[PDB]
Amino acid sequence: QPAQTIPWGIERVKAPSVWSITDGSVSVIQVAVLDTGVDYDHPDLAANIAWCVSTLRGKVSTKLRDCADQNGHGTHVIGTIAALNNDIGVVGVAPGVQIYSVRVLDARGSGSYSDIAIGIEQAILGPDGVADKDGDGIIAGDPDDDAAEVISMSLGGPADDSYLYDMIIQAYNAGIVIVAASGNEGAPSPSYPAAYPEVIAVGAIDSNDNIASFSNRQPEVSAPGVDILSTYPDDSYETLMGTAMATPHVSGVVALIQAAYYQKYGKILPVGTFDDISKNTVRGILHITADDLGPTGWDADYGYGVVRAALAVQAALG
Amino acid sequence: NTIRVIVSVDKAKFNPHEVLGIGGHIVYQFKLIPAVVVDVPANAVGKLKKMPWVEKVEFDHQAVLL
Ligand SMILES: [Ca+2]
Ligand SMILES: [Ca+2]
Ligand SMILES: [Ca+2]
Ligand SMILES: [Ca+2]
Ligand SMILES: [Ca+2]
Ligand SMILES: [Ca+2]
Ligand SMILES: [Ca+2]
Ligand SMILES: [Zn+2]
Repeated sequence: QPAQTIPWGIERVKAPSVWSITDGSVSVIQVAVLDTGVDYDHPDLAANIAWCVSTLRGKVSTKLRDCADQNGHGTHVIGTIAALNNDIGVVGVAPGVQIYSVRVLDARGSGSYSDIAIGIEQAILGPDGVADKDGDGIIAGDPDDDAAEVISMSLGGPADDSYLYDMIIQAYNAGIVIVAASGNEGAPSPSYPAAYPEVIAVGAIDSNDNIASFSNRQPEVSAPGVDILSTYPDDSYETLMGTAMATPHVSGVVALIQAAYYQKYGKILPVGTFDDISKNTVRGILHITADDLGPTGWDADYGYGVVRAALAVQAALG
Repeated sequence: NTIRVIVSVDKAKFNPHEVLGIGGHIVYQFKLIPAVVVDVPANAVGKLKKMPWVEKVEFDHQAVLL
């Protein structure tokens, strides 16, 4: 195992200075990562893997075997959010956050919309299988429930299907922040589900603060997505690019925001909207604390700009 | 021969035992939205479409890692 390094992306989104306040280890907070599965015993990840489930072929399985990563993408994404802060490997944006690994993509890195939709339902239901156990309407942020607070989707397709959107809406109404990759075709707008209003579309920047040429345009925010070093199977590390790599940076930020807010107030922030520029919503905070690159204001390349954990947490607690 | 589709249903007219009648079977019943994933013969799409408890039938699309 190599000595721990802090990847440039984690530095860029200003995560390290937040860890004194929180590293995301607030017990009510989980981040659900709907991806190719996870190297569940990776030494730099294991302690944060709270649930390992699969929805492939429409069958919900917790067999560690069916939930393990046979591609690597999932493992990499998860490491960007939640790699442990220790003596080895790398470190995530939120190095103590609990992860739900929801395997909705197969070894090829492809997935059925149906499997993804089932995946979103599992993120809401949690291990107990019930969305709202005590029937109070509170799901995300209710300590009596085991719903995720963030749903992270480093994947996308061109179809807009009503059932998948209906599930997205269910997540949003459960108070869950949904984050998704904008896509890698250099297209004028994001793929689905990133293009839904209830989801945060994420574009990718490189280490020179330029937008990646492949990054789908008109995202909400942007984050590091070129030359991104993270965990990879088996118990190893690898460097990859994509809007799939940018997305977990954002999810990590959101995890920090909700953890820090819950630590201080015993509640989480509302999700908010694309237009929000206030301090009273996660997305509002994301937008007003982002590093505004390119032309002043929101723009087609960077969205509102590059997410900044340190500033977003300050805004949340102030 | 078989295809997987996702059917949005009218819960007032749906019972999962209705699927067998058109040659299909249920893969997954959603708990949070009124929909079911079903496997059906490919030439049975039109027939499904015309069923009273069917509000929409959608093919199962593909997403890819980014
Ligand atoms: Ca939770
Ligand atoms: Ca391993
Ligand atoms: Ca580490
Ligand atoms: Ca639950
Ligand atoms: Ca509740
Ligand atoms: Ca409650
Ligand atoms: Ca700008
Ligand atoms: Zn079947």
